[PDB]
Amino acid sequence: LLDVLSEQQEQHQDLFNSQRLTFSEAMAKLYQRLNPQVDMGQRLPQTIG
Amino acid sequence: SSKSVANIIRKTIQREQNRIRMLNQGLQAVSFGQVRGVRLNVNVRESHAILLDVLSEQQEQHQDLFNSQRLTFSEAMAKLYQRLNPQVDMGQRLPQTIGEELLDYRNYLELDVEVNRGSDGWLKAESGALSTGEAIGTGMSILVMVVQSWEEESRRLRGKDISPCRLLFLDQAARLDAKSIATLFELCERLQMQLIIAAPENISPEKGTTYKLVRKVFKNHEHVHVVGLRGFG
Amino acid sequence: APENISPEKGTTYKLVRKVFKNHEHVHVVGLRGFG
Amino acid sequence: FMPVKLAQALANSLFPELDSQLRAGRHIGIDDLDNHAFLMDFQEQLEEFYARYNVELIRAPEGFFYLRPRSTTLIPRSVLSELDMMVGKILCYLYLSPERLANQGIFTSQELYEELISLADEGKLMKFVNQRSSGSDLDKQKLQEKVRTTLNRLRRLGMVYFLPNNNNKFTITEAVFRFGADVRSGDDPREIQLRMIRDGEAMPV
Amino acid sequence: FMPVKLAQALANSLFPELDSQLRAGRHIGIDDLDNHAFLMDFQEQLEEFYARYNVELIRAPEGFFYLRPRSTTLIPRSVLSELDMMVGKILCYLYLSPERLANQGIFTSQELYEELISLADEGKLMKFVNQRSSGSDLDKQKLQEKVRTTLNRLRRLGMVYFLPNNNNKFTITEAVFRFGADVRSGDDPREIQLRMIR
Amino acid sequence: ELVSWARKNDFSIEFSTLRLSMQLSIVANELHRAAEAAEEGGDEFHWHRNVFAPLKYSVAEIFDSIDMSQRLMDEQQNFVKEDIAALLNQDWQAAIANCEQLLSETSGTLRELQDTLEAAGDKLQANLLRIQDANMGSGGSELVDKLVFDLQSKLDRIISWGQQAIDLWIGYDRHVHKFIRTAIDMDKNRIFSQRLRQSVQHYFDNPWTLTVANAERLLDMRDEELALRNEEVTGELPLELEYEEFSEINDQLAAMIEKALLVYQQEQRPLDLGAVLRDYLAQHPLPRHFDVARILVDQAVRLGVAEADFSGLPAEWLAINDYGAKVQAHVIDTY
Amino acid sequence: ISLPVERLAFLMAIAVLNSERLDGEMSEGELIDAFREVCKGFEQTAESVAVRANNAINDMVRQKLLNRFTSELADGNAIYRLTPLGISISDYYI
Amino acid sequence: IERGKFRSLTLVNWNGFFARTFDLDELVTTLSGGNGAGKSTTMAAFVTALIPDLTLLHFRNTTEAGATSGSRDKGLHGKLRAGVCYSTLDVINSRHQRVVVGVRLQQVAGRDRKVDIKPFMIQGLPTAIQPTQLLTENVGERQARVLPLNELKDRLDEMEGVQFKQFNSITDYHAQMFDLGVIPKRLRSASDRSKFYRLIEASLYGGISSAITRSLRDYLLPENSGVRKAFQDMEAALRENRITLE
Repeated sequence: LLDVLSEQQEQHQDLFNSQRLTFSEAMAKLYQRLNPQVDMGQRLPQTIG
Repeated sequence: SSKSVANIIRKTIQREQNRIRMLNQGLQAVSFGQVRGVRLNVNVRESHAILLDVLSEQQEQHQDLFNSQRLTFSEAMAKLYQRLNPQVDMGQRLPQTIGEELLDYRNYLELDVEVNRGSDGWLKAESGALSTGEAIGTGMSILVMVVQSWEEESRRLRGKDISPCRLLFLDQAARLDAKSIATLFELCERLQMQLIIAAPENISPEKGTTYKLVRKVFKNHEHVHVVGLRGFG
Repeated sequence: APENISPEKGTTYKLVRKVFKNHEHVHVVGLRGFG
Repeated sequence: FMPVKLAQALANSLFPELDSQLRAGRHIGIDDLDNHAFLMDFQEQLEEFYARYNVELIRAPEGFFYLRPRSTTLIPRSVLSELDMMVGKILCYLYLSPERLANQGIFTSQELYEELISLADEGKLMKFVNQRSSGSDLDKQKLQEKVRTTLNRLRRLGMVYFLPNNNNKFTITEAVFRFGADVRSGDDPREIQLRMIRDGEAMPV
Repeated sequence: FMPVKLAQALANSLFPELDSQLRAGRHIGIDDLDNHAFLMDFQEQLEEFYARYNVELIRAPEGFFYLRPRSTTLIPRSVLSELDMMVGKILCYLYLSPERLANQGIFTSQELYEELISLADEGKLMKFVNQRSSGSDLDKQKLQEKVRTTLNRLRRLGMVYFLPNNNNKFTITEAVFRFGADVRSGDDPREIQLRMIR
Repeated sequence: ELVSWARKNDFSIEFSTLRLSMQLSIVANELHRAAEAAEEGGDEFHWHRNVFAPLKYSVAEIFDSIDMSQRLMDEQQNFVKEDIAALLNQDWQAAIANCEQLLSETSGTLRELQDTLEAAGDKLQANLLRIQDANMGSGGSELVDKLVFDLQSKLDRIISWGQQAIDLWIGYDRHVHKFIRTAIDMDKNRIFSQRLRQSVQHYFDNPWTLTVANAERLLDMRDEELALRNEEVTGELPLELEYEEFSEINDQLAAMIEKALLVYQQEQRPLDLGAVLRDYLAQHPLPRHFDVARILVDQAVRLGVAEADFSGLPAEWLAINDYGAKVQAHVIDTY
Repeated sequence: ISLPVERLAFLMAIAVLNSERLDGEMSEGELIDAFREVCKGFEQTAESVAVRANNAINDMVRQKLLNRFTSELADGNAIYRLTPLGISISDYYI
Repeated sequence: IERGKFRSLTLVNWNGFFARTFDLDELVTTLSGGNGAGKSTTMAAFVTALIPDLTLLHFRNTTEAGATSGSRDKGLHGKLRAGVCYSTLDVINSRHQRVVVGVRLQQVAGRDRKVDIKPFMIQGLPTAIQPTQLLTENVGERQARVLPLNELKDRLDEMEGVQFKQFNSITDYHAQMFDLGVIPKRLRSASDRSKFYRLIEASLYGGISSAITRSLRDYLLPENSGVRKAFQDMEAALRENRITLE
């Protein structure tokens, strides 16, 4: 995620630029887009972000 | 189908309630501490009674939730349980699992023990209010009631010439008080019941046989030395 | 500890809860100099 | 590469049970359900698919299906025994016989042996379990145990299923009608047998 | 729907015979050039296709393909009998290094028979034929017949390739290592294989 | 026990649901009357004449009559099963419509019977619970409990069968159902049946056995059969079991100390831990002293408590032996 | 109608068990044990327990004394019940 | 009537126990010891002998439960040492017949922690013959060996009158035990075994502690498949509704 943040978030703006969700939610949705196999404890993406 | 599921669940619950209130009878006045009697209480849990009512009479009114492609049948059940009765609202344990639990009729019943504690009457035998030995005696009473039923049922098939062997267990007997331990012993022997009891300290020195176990490390392995004990000091 | 460990070394205090004149109480006998 | 329906059938969750157990000599009926409940949907597709392995999924006018390998069969061939055909015909009669419908399809090895010995000839039958038998009750018990073992082997080959809690009681597949291959039509049993061996369905042992 | 490449593989004209042999239990080594290449190309789909049968299409480190049945194998399993197991270990022990000094890859039923008799304990030989027998010629003939039967049974599984005549002389395929222990660098094949046979 | 009873005895040799409805009405009335009388709670004789004699026999007889109606429904469902079987034997194909109609009407009869049963069971169960509550109006009413006990299961049992039968019937129906599409549609003219019978009677003259691909199902490596962990283990066999009086290594002296402090309890004598510890420890060597002290304290403190503890004045670290051992203790005064 | 001593005894035994039965239903797994107990207390062994029990249960069913109901889940995969005739015989003495 | 009585328990080659024998009291037998004395191991060994159904056996202790008590293997494999081991109970029948039931346990090979269990029973054994002596052979000075099932069969068959039986199934094991008045209920079905094990394991823990209260429902209330079938019918109807909608 850190490497993508460094160099490839610009492919992920679609997730970023969506009024549906907030910035921390955007980070959570990105991270779960990464390492997709990794589930979380079914918690709010707000908290995950 | 939803109405039928609700009806069968309710019939099963009522039959089980009858059976448990039935089995309650036939209990002698055990003397575990201040507990002078034991009884079983079975009732329908309101949180699930409301859900049953919604299923039986108001299935269609939340079909939106059920036809939700995003929700599995157990997840749909869990989400409905969240919608009505929202005081149980819980989603950290996955909705699938809570719905699956909800697919067990037995969970729908509260199934508890009441104790005739002193002269206070029948009080719910909550572990935070009863002396731990009293609670252990209550659990033993439940177990012996069950095994009494087992033996009585098979009374016909078995010839009276044989009275079946009886043996139960009790770990951490140090929880109990002398009153509870004595009541357990008197109940067991009255029922010709054999017991195997364990405690860190020898809480039963004057009754039965006693062994003490000590574990020693020896050349990278372990051995247990067993020593007998005798009824005085 | 609940007395199932209580070694020789150090100031060993024996806390024993009792009701003294209806007052919840814990008597404390001290031991030291051992070891 | 494949027709839509054939790929559909091959994609069905039940398909692997069907294919594997048919390769293992099990046969299609009311029991053996996982291999039947959808093969009723794609009989032609599965038959043309199996022709590639030089084998045919054959349905008689009966609703049962069963596998037959060609002479050039890619999956190697084998056959059963006379007593197997015998128990099979008795089972087929049980399956058809409405009088035992109250049995609801559940039948016991003792019922099977009773019906078998009632319809058949005890001694001429017993000649094949052991050639030397001459009415010895030891050979009768041998025949009963052989009936049990043949019932087991038919269970392995999709004619019967033991109940989960009972090996003495069992339920019958419609693949049992395979045994009526010489009686599925009014033609002579021997000429039909010739047509089966021609279509490799049966051979004398 | 179905994966398109899986449809391509199953529609392949080589699919029928390969599938039939795999159902039989026959392994597919590097020697089967067409089958081996087809397997290498379409393993990604054939593994799923056979796992649908709860059977794993395993490529050994030796490269040969075979169907490992799970416990839940939808193709009911048959197994190599006890004499089949020990004759298979004897076959691997006839394929390992030392055979290069004795048979150069072409072996005869006499070689396997002699190795079985000399190496295997008499107790297990009697277990194979019968516990009460003792060295008698007829018991040896029965053991030899069982040896021939298990040899043909291994032939059906593509583990031994017969030389095309009624005489019982043959070569052994690399897949025979499923019988033997896994070879490690610096390990003596004789020592490990004898320890396993012992 | 009853086996010998019989052995030595030597003895040997209305489905109309309206009946069910009137029986249910009678049961409801009588049960309410008996529950009412039990709630009245008269004397022992009144208790009997209101809750055993009328209740026991009346409820037993009418439960048995209701079960008799259930058994009549059982015999009737059996009858329709044998009648369907026989009709299939005579009409074969032509019996399909008759069999289906018989299944439909039997299902309807069973459904109406189940509805008639459930129509009163719940309220009757409530009545029985009322009787159970009232039964505690007299200590000698234990026998009534047994009836109040028994009659519940019977009722439940009735209801149970009320459902169970349908659960069976609906299953049986499907079998019959499948039969029509698994026996007759393939043998529309029945010829297969007689031809199969004849072939069975004369099989060997058509010697044929079916051909399958059953040469091998799936040959595979055999398991590593029964290869288990083992070491031919040996171990030092236990000697004759030694005995010790409940950790007598500590508990002989626990008895000694509990006696020597029970004296202080018995005389309520003020206990100075410092002085008692000092007087005592002399009887034992230094390495044991700590083991001693705990044992003494665990005894001494249980006896009463120190009153000076509440004066706000801390106790001092009185020495009790050489080598530097000390004890902080107020004099125990209040037992 | 025909009730040998052993059969009539088995009948009272089944009746008593039913009177004790939780749900009144009698699985064949219990009928076999009841038959074993009654023959044991009568002490006769002509053949296996299974064959004799099978013959006896079939005899009472055909004699319109028992009603049989196939049920795969039931223990022994079958259930049995008293017919009204059997009821009227058992109660005549009990 | 004189109820049958358990006499003694013999644990052979168990974790910490090589050939130990505890003589059970007529009414009350007590075990004592500090941390990790292994009492739970003794209780587990007994119950394993009583119900050798490997599936039901899962021994989270009453306190300090879970794997750390040595139960990630279900408390069977690791609570045993490697190799042949025994768990046997002598019972004096109400008919006054001595019978030694028992089970031979063995650690299964590989990384797995499964246990191979074989039930068996002995009758006619002389009252003097202690199972510890019967199950062990004195090889080496004062450090006896433990002998496998085949050697036990040889040794017992060499003894007159004694009859040694092995059960191919736990069901016949329990049937014979019941026929000897060892069991109150005929556990004809695995469900009966499940409820039996529920009762013994709850008693082992004792009281209405969290586990006992949680599983009281299972202990008292039988499972009903009617609810399950009804739920599945609802599920199928819902699925087909969704299909039609789409």
